Order: sequence, then C-alpha cells, then structure tokens
Amino acid sequence: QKGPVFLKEPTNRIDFSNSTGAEIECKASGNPMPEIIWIRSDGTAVGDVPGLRQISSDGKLVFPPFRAEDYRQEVHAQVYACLARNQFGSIISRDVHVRAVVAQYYEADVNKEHVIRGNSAVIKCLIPSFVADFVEVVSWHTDEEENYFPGAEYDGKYLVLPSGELHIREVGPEDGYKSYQCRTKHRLTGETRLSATKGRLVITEPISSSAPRTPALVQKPLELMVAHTISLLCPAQGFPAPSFRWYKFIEGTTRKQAVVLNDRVKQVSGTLIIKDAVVEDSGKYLCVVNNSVGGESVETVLTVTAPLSAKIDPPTQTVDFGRPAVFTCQYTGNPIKTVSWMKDGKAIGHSESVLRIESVKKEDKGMYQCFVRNDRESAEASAELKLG
Amino acid sequence: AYFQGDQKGPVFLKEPTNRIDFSNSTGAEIECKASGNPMPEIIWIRSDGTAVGDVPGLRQISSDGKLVFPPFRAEDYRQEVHAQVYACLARNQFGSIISRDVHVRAVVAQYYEADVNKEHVIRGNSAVIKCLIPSFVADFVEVVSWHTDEEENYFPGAEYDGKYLVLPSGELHIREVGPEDGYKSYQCRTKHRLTGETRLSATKGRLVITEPISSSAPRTPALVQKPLELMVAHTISLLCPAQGFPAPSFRWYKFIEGTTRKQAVVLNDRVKQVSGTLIIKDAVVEDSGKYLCVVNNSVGGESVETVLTVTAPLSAKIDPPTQTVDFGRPAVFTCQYTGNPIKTVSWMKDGKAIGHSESVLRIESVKKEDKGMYQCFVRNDRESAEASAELKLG
Ligand SMILES: *[C@@H]1O[C@H](CO)[C@@H](O[C@@H]2O[C@H](CO)[C@@H](O)[C@H](O)[C@H]2NC(C)=O)[C@H](O)[C@H]1NC(C)=O
Ligand SMILES: *[C@@H]1O[C@H](CO)[C@@H](O[C@@H]2O[C@H](CO)[C@@H](O)[C@H](O)[C@H]2NC(C)=O)[C@H](O)[C@H]1NC(C)=O
Ligand SMILES: *[C@@H]1O[C@H](CO)[C@@H](O[C@@H]2O[C@H](CO)[C@@H](O)[C@H](O)[C@H]2NC(C)=O)[C@H](O)[C@H]1NC(C)=O
Ligand SMILES: *[C@@]1(*)O[C@H](CO)[C@@H](O[C@@H]2O[C@H](CO)[C@@H](O)[C@H](O)[C@H]2NC(C)=O)[C@H](O)[C@H]1NC(C)=O
Repeated sequence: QKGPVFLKEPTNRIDFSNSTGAEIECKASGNPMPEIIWIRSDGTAVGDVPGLRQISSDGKLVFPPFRAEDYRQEVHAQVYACLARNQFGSIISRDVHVRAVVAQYYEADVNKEHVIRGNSAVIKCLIPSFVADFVEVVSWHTDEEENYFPGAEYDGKYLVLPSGELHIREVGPEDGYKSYQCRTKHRLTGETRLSATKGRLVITEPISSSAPRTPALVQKPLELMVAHTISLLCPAQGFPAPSFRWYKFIEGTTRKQAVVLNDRVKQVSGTLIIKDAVVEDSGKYLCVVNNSVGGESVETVLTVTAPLSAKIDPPTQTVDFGRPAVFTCQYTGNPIKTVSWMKDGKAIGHSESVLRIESVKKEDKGMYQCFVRNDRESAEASAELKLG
Repeated sequence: AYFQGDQKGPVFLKEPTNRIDFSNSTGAEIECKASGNPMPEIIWIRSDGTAVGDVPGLRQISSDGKLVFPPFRAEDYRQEVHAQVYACLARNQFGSIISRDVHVRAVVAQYYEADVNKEHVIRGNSAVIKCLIPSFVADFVEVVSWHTDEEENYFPGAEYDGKYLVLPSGELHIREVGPEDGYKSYQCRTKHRLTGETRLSATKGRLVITEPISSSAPRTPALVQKPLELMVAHTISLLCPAQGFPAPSFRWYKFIEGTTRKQAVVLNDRVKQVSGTLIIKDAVVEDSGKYLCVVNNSVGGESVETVLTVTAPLSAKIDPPTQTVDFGRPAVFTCQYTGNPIKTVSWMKDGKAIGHSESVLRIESVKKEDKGMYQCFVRNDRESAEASAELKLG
C-alpha cells in the first residue's frame, strides 16, 4: 500500500480569455491508484456547470470558451485546488487561482511631459489599472516615423526601458517638435494597439536655479523573478541638470552602500538597470540626486523572487504506538512568508517547519503535507505515516 | 568707549525665519536683531562660514541687521546670491552667536501650465481627477478650484450633490461614476503663491468609463504616495486609489509605532472618510504614523501603506541663561527643545562647532578659553531652532 503523491500539480495562476478557455491537469499516483477531486478553496468539491466548467478524465478541470453573457464570478473568478484520495489518505495540491477575462476594449494614452532643458525625460504609456495585469509595451514611435524597441539605446539618446518607459537623455528645445505613441500588447487576446493619444515634451528654459525635485508618487515595492531584468527609476528635475547616485541599505540597518556598476549592473542617467537578477539583489535602494543648489532622494524596495519547492524528510515512516513521529520540511525559494501543515487534506494549526507527534495513535496514520507560501506562490510536499 | 553693568553676551531678539521664498519682482527683507553688553555687532555669513559681501542691486546689508534683496531683472539672477542659505552672526567682546539657517530662494517669474488628462475608471467605482502641475513649479502652485464645460464650479469645503468633492490635497473626488459621467470635461484653476497669478489648465480632462463584464479584484497603482509632512493644525487627505468590479469597500488602519500590529482608524467629527479617502482635520503630532488602506470586493483585495508626519515648530531653550564657574569646577548646559521631528541636536562655542550632539553639555573643568557663548541647534529636514547661554569665569 502506498499513499497518494502528485505527479503534475496545477500551476498557481491561470488567466485566460473567454474565447480561449482553459484546461487544468492534475495527475497523482499511489497504490491503490488515487481518485482526483476538485474543490473550491472554501473546502467544497466542485460541480459541473454545463458550458463553463466540466471535470474530466482523469485530471482534469476544463473551462470551455464562453460568451460574455455566460460569465459567472463563482466559476470564473475562483481559487481551486486538487485533491487525490485513496484508502490510505488524501493530499491537496497548491491553490490554483482561476481568472477568466471577457475580452474588452481599452486604450493606452501618452500625455505631455514637462521638463527643464538639459534634464533627462521619461515618457510613460498610461495603461488603465484594470487591464494593466495583461497589457504591456512592445514599442515606441514618433510622428517622424521612428520606432524604438527594447534592447539598446538609440543614437545616444533614446532607450526603451525594461519597465516599458521611453527614456530620453538631455532634452533640448528641438525635442519639443516630436510627438510620441506606444504600442501595447494584451497577453490574453494577443491583440496589439497603438496608443489613443500621443504625448509631447514641453521644455522650460529656466532662469532661476532650483534644487532637484522628485514626484509625490513613487514606485511601491517591486517583486521581480530571478534571471529577469529590472530598471529602477529616479525621477528628478533640477537646474542645473543634476547628478544621480544609487545605494542599497545594508539589510535591516540604517547604513547604505554605493551600488557597484559593471557588465551586469548599469546606470543610464539616473535609471539603474540590473540584468540577470539573483535573490541577493533584493533590498532597499536609495537614489540620491544633487546639484549645486541642493539634493533630494527616493527609496525603492525590490524582492528578487525564486520558485518555491518543498520535500519532507522522511517521505514515509512506520512508527509504534505511542512513540514520537517527526517530519521535517525542507524548502527553497524567495520569499517565504509562511509554512503550514496538513493531515489528510485538513489544516492542523502548526506553522513551524518541523512537525512532531509526541506519541502516535490510530488516527495519526495518514498523509501529511508541508505547504510553503509567499504572496504570489505556493509549493507542497507530502509524506506518509504508517503504524507499527 | 563705554558701557555699564557686567558684560552680557549677545542674544537674538529677532531671529530671521527659515525659508524666505520670493519673486524677482518683490524682493526680500530679512532682519536680524540682537542684544548684549556691550551692544553686539551683526554680520551675515553664507552657510559655509564666510562673511557676505554686497552685490549692488542684488544683496545689500543695511541698518541695522538687515539683509535686503531688491527687486531685480531676470538677466541679473545670481545663484550665489539668490539660491543660498545664510546665517546671522552677532558678536561682542564677550562672545558670539549664529542664527538658525536662512534659506533664501529668489524665483524669476516664469510661464507654466497645468494639465488634466483622461481618467479611466470602472462604472460604479469612485474617481479622482488630478491637476498635473510641473514638478519645478509645484512648490509654489496649487489648486484653487475645479470647473466643468457645463459651467459648474467646485471649491474646497463641502461635497456637492453628494457627488463632487475638492480634496484638501487638490484632487477632485467623484463618487459612483456612471456612464452619464463621461459627457463632462474638467479644468483646474491654479494659483502661484509668489506672483499671486491665477491660471486655468492648458488641457481639460474627462472620465472614460468601462462597463466591465468580468469581475476584477481591486487593483491599486504602481506609483504610490511617498511619506508626507503636514504642519500641525492643518487638514490632510489620504487617498486609496483602487479600481475593482464589484465596486470595492475601503478600510483604514494605523500601525502601532514600531510593531507589525495595526488598529482601525476611528472615524468621527474630526476624522472622516469619503469613499476611500481619509480626511484628518486639525492635525496633531499624534496623528503621525504608518497608515494602511485595505481594499475589498467579493473577488479578493489589496492595500496601500502611507506614512504621515505632522510637524511642529522647533524652539530651543537653555538652562541657565548664564552661569559663573570657578576654575576646575564643571559647567553644565541643557537644551530643552519642542517640535516634530527632531532629527538632530548640535552645539557651538563662539560660532564654531564643538562636535557634541547630546542635549546636555558638560565641561569637566573650566579653563580660561572656555569663557564665552554656547549654542544648541535643533534641526529636522525643513527646519532649525537655536538657543544660547553664557558661561562666565569666577
Ligand atoms: C468572448 O467575448 C467577446 C467580447 O464580448 C466576444 O467577441 C465579440 O464578438 C462579436 C462577434 O461574435 C464581435 O462583433 C465583437 O467585436 C466582439 N466584441 C468585442 C468587444 O471584442 C467573443 O465571441 C466571446 N467569445 C466566445 C463567445 O467564444
Ligand atoms: C547630495 O544631496 C544629498 C541631499 O539629499 C546630501 O546628503 C545629505 O547630506 C546631509 C549632510 O550634509 C545629511 O545630513 C543627509 O541625511 C543626507 N541625505 C542622505 C541620507 O543622503 C549630500 O550631502 C549631497 N552631496 C554632497 C556631499 O554635496
Ligand atoms: C522679473 O522677471 C519677469 C520676467 O522676466 C519680469 O516680467 C516681465 O516684464 C516684461 C517687461 O519688463 C514683460 O514684457 C513680460 O511680459 C513680463 N513677463 C513675466 C513672465 O511676467 C519682471 O519685470 C522682472 N522683475 C523686475 C524687472 O523687477
Ligand atoms: C476584497 O479584497 C481584500 C484584500 O485584502 C480581501 O481582504 C483580505 O481580508 C482577509 C480577512 O481575513 C485577510 O485574510 C487578507 O489578508 C485581506 N488582505 C490581505 C491580502 O492581507 C478580501 O478577500 C476581498 N473581499 C472580501 C471583503 O472578503
């Protein structure tokens, strides 16, 4: 006899268009071979909604394409999980957050950017918050028919930044005779679109000096996957045109250290570009900006995320009554907000990485699971307790 | 050739203020006035320590503590005169004292324009139309009113038709946006505090309403409000921008200082909530803290932390005024400061820094050279305050 074990866990987030639908597969092994059950993560096994959700063979949670008119929050905006069960015990998979999106019109805008002659400028493509999870910038274009793409800086002046903005170096009066528009792509429909307004730089020739001034609204804490490229903006306008330096606070201290620039880590004006993120790049960054009148600064936190995995030591044990049983969950990833245990699909209230039963009983036989979580993600491991 | 009484060190009777901001057409008078026996000399220094020269037409030191910045032509701006922190230095035979810093900022009258763009919102949600003012005039310009193409006019104060509110921060708040709400275009009126000029936005904004089919948990934006410094006694509005379908609800908490624990904000007379916006009237220092907006809906939710500091004017005071001490007996000065934040304390003796940052100063054993004036300086980011005291030999 062997308890269930997942062979294929459903992914964590599945987002899809109503025209595309969604197959989600859950595969499990055991001896006897286990039954698969889908549940809402309110605990309840899920029904079939003809046309909308059909549990199939032998995973297998299918969402067929549907009409706007048949959208249903209860089915289509939902967190699910997979439950594999046999005589020996049950295991739950991680959560599967299901988001079906009815394909709808939107439009990105580019507005006027005001800047002091000689400063760098950042033109932003405005995307409404309710498509921003799905829409991203593919390219920039001007009325003079030039086209800018992510990659390298053009003519020492134009760079399309990782976060999709257009960065322009050393803005002069001649730069006001240009109008900019972005191209956006929606990842669920694959549709692309030119922005519905276009923006211009309005340049001031200043007479007075002015210390550097940064905006009221600042980038909130970023979460970036390992091996990805990151750009941190340091918006500032000053006269004379300022200098910019970046730091990282030593983690949990009030001290900071200059960022070192190389191959991998580059600074374009005041923008820090970090290629190939490793978890160690996480931290609290400070941009200090300066000219002969004075200085200002803004902070920006970054977490470099790494995918969770867990494994319990040992994968199985046979323990006498009422001797102790000990399970140790080992995991990998960044960040780890919590560790949680289950027994035959239910919670046990125990959030330390090591589980100890002091003296085993009849009812302790079954499957145990460690779940590790951070706010975008989860990983489970399972283990088997038998009675001597 | 002459004075009576014991010599008394100098002491400021009129301290110059901290920031004077002024247009090129107005100019600036800054007055420093001090006391002592005998009767002290007044010298203006730049805040690298050097005593300042006259620049005819620009900077003239006058009778009888007065630094004067006459009205001047654009062509005549000199950053060295016009963008500068000064101090007042007052001296007599007995000793010397330096005033708190005096940040001087002359600003040449220049054209700017505000803008108001398209705002995209889910029907049924609230919306916040913003007046985009250019960073480099934003210290001097702010919103005075909102106006519509159907000729309606909204002022700071009270809600209109329970629907439109001009937030104390200048944004126009609108409740429960409906499709009919897309046939309105909005402009801001802004006022420049140094020229007193008023203008309307160069561009007008509109609402673009999405009639959504799929549900969406609440979504907050990438860029969020950085830490805010509000003067005591002022009104404050904190925003929680979020769009969601259904229409989400909003709740405000405040963290217990230096813990991970929050408490619900208690809404009443003086603290109110419009949709997701928190309004704090008549701010006290105690209102300072880390605040958290939770936002919700049957699909899931989100949140935005914002830090508020309510600031209070800094003032310092030494105990005593003056003491006489025999040689090899210790002397003791204690600074009593009020205000919010204090970031730092420091000390000087006869205009020079002594490198000592604790509220109470102690000379272990008084020598000949220790006679004279001693000063505490208490500063934050935006402000400074000084105190003085007189040490005599017995
Ligand atoms: C999913 O929803 C979309 C949007 O409601 C449907 O697409 C519409 O299809 C009609 C023709 O069938 C077009 O004329 C419209 O242009 C589409 N609307 C928009 C705004 O995109 C789509 O067919 C639905 N998918 C299904 C039923 O499989
Ligand atoms: C560049 O600008 C910054 C102003 O933000 C200066 O850094 C500050 O320096 C003062 C002391 O002179 C400190 O008390 C502040 O805390 C500093 N801010 C921080 C934490 O960066 C800096 O002095 C300027 N560069 C120079 C040396 O001219
Ligand atoms: C301060 O500078 C402003 C701008 O240069 C001056 O105002 C201008 O005055 C000229 C004539 O003197 C006019 O043609 C402009 O239309 C004005 N423009 C602005 C921007 O107001 C002002 O006179 C200066 N202060 C002085 C000379 O005392
Ligand atoms: C609409 O969204 C918000 C997002 O927070 C949800 O509120 C969460 O409330 C539960 C209460 O037990 C907490 O576990 C969460 O921690 C809250 N927020 C977070 C991320 O910490 C809520 O799920 C949504 N709908 C409602 C009202 O239930």
